[PDB]
Amino acid sequence: MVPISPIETVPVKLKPGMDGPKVKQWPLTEEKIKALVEICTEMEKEGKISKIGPENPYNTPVFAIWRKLVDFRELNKRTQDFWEVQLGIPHPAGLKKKKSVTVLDVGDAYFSVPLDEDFRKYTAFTIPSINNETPGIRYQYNVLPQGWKGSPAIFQSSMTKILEPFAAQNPDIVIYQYMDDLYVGSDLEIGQHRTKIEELRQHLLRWGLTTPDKKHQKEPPFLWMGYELHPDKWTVQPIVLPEKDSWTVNDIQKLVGKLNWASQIYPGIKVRQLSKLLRGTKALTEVIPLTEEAELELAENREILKEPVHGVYYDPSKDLIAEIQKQGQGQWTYQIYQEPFKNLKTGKYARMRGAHTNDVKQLTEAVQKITTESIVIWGKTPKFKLPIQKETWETWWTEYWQATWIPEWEFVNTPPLVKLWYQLEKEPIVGAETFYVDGAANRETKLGKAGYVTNKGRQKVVPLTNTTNQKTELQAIYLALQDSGLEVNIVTDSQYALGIIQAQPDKSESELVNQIIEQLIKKEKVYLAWVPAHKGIGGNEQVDKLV
Amino acid sequence: IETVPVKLKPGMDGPKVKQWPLTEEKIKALVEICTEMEKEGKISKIGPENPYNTPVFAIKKKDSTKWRKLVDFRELNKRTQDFWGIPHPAGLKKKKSVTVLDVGDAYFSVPLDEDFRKYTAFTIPSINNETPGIRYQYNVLPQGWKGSPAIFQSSMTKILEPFKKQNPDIVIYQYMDDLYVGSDLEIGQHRTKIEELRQHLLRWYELHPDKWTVQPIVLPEKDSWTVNDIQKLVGKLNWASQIYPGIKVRQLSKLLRGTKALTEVIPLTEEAELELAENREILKEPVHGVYYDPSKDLIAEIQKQGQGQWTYQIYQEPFKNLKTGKYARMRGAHTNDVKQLTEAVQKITTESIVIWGKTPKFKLPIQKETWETWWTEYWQATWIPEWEFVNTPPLVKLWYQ
Ligand SMILES: Cc1c(Oc2ccccc2OCCn2ccc(=O)[nH]c2=O)cc(Cl)c2ccc(C#N)cc12
Ligand SMILES: [Mg+2]
Repeated sequence: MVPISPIETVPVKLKPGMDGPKVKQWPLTEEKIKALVEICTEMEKEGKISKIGPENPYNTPVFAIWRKLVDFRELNKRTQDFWEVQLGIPHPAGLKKKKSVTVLDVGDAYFSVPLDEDFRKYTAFTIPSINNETPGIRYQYNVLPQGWKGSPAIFQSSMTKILEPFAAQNPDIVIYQYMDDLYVGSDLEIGQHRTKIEELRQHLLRWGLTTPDKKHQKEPPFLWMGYELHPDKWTVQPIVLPEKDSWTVNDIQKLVGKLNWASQIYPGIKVRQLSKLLRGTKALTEVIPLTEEAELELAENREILKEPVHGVYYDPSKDLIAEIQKQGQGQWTYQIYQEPFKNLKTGKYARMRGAHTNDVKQLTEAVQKITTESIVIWGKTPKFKLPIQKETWETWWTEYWQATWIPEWEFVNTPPLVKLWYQLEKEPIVGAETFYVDGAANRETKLGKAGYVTNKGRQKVVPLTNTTNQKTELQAIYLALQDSGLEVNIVTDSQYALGIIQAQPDKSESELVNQIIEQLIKKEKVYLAWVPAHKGIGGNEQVDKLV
Repeated sequence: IETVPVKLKPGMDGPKVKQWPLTEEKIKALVEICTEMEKEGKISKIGPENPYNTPVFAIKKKDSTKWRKLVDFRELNKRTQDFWGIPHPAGLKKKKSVTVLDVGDAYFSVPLDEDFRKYTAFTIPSINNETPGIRYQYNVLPQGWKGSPAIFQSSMTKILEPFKKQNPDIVIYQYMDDLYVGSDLEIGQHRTKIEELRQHLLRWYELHPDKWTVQPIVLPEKDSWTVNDIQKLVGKLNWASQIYPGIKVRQLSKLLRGTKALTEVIPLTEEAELELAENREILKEPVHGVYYDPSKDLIAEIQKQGQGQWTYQIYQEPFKNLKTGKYARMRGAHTNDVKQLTEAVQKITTESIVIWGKTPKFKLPIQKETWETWWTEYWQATWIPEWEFVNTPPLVKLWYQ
């Protein structure tokens, strides 16, 4: 008998101040009892478990569904935290094309790795005997229990430790490690590849690890985590979108999820009109009708999901390119590719929740997102094609009060183009009329006034019902814009309005702000000045709107 | 050669912090570096029984193409117990010149307490989550940890004892992996003395604090004023009245009476000139009752002025500035705002280390996502400060210009 290489155990402790689980064993039917006796008998014969004396105080409930089921929930609540490296999963668009690829799923994953002996006593459980007229049969685990908290991390770490030297000795092949599965790839000939696979499973056999003996049970195309993996290409598993005349919140959540999942390879997927209905959630039962925008949106989603689309694999020798398009209503879509018309992958970006915003900022955010994603997937930043002129970006970042940056990029002309809709003057305008504006509202009656006086003698005061100070101060500026020429100076005392306009939104949730924007767009030159209120500054007339 | 026992603060578990994605070259750099460090016993691979993780990335210091490894020990530092205290050398900021040295390599000789090592765990990440990240823990004193210089204080004292006994006029301070050396010599004599000190440290960044000072509030001097000019002046004086007690603006505001054009020239009255003069005299004096509190956090605010110019203020209580300045230095950063801001934050932090011996909390004029995405690409410093993000444009911008 050739000795299998020893696998060193990982020391495990319970959370501090906690003791091993003591839980009452559930009453079982005689049938279930017999079944569990047989199963645990064969397991004891296989060395997976062992009979223990009465000494062990700890116990775990076992069930029968025959297949046994040890409910380690309490022990999991009492077991220490582990390092889980499973955050994130390999994205198909990140893989490099290989001439030959093999998938190996190790049988008896957790039952092949030994458990730290000093912890085994906490994995104790008992089988109820017939009629409970004899002491129940006591067992403890000797290997990693299925359903235990620490099994995946320990198994994976062990697997890595075993795999390291073979990988070191074989640079001409690449091995990816994922749970109970290994993925080997190479650009070698098919015979040499199969040979090296045999070598690998031999090397694994030395430590006592079993891989499929037959022609490996999985051959292309591979169905894995919602993905379809083909030799020259990748895509997603076919879409299922339920159609019902009555929709619930949970159904909307599922639909949104599936659409988002589909959007990584299918370009043009939109999910705004369906996500707007998820306000006032946490009630999973409800009936929410759809607007024409939402119905047309879902119809367009069915229009795109009509025919299959494939992404390609990654080639390090070619540049990485991301191209962005504006979709409207804070929606953005992007394609990542190397060769034209052959996308590595796709995606979308939705603007955050805010009162005001402009296109350039959203574009910047989209670039940041795509950048992070690309660093995750290919380990590099792609070159960008953006629907914005060099001059526009130049003006923006040079005059923006915040610091801002975009990596290497070039202008692609594919309308709608992102532009700066208006620009304020840095200095007062000569020959332009000077509008001193002001607004004020009564806190109680919600009645207010907004208006202006100018250097040429032009005046106006408008009375307003149901309004606030900020609203009147915005309204005043709006009035000034309405009744003035192509060039105008405007003096205000509102830090609020000045703050809003200095943020340079091209769009807002407040109709008044939007109308002010629309007024700014029609203007040639606008200088917006600010003064302190109630300082007795001439021309600034709080008394004209306080009446 | 003897490990000193180190614990954490009561009721605080070790740091668990997400490792952020790294580019391929940074990952390869870290693999090479950590392999070499592993061969030298400085670090060791660890198993899954270690839940704790601290972030790590790669940089390139000044005048060097060699990749350096940097560990973000912030969370561990704030979770590490307080180490007790050497009073800050208030004469260090009063010296003519100060040179900063990297004494980090000296920390790798001293072993780290065995029971504490599991808290200094970090992970070299993989591209596309293809393989599990390489996990390490430190065996010796890690650079970036606040406990390392505190432990090495005795050793450093014993090493720098002869040099101190040699030149009593040279102030020596220590912060993290950096050693600050203040003197009043000549730049040549300075550099030679620094070579002497570094070879003295071998066998075992010119910064001039006098050229930097605080800054006053200045008002324009004009022969002719416009309505716009006077409006801006009144605005700035009104702002400054939050800092200086005796500021009054009624006589100047009296000039703006009526609705005039912004470009119209207004002759000053004698009362207005008098008031303006009084305001000048007031502004020429320092600020009343401005003190430093070691128990309070230092706050730094930075404004982008444009054309590579940046202004900043260090304070604790609002309108009580401890320091003000203007970073306008241009090196290779012409086309990049984030690089400028990063270098500015670094310089301000350094100044703060020299003056008070602790780093300030920043308020950056940048979106969180942008900064978070790009700041590590331009960061040459060994330490890291705390920061937050101001999303609303301040009006005081041109009031600090
Ligand atoms: C099979 C395979 C991989 O394969 C690779 C393994 C190692 C290195 C490089 C690989 O792929 C490069 C790209 N590629 C892909 C499929 C193919 O048929 N040909 C090809 O060239 C890589 C991954 Cl993440 C897989 C994840 C899940 C499953 C399943 N079930 C199989 C996988
Ligand atoms: Mg007002």
